[PDB]
Amino acid sequence: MEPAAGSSMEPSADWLATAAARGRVEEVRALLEAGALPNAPNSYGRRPIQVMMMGSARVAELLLLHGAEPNCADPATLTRPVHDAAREGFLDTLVVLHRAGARLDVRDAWGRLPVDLAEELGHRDVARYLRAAAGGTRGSNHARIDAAEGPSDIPD
Repeated sequence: MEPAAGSSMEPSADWLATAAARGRVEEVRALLEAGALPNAPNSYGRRPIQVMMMGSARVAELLLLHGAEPNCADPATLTRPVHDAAREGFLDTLVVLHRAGARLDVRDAWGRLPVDLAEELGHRDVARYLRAAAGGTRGSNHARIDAAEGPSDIPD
């Protein structure tokens, strides 16, 4: 019932993802190399990089070079960390994921894709390299077999 203050030998563990999300490359570079856990249980059901500052491929590299979860996503929203790169209009982040084992052809639990999200915001440059690694199919004026992927029922 009475919590204590202190009594810990270098509590370095979730400080890796935290700094990443706070645009802190030097904070993690030191922690990450000090033993920061890349697969640490984040409190946002997210990943070690999916939460890092997407405006700095340098961070993702720190977690990726070490072994973050550039592929794993969320079993609840399937928010793949590949969207964080394109969604933020960052391409250097996507290459890194692909440079170190990272699936970039998945679909958020809803029914979207990492390449489509970029076509909405304004990262066509990031969505381009994505449509290539996010599925072999690449037809501009074509259309796979009628298979709406998402919620049942299709209300016009």
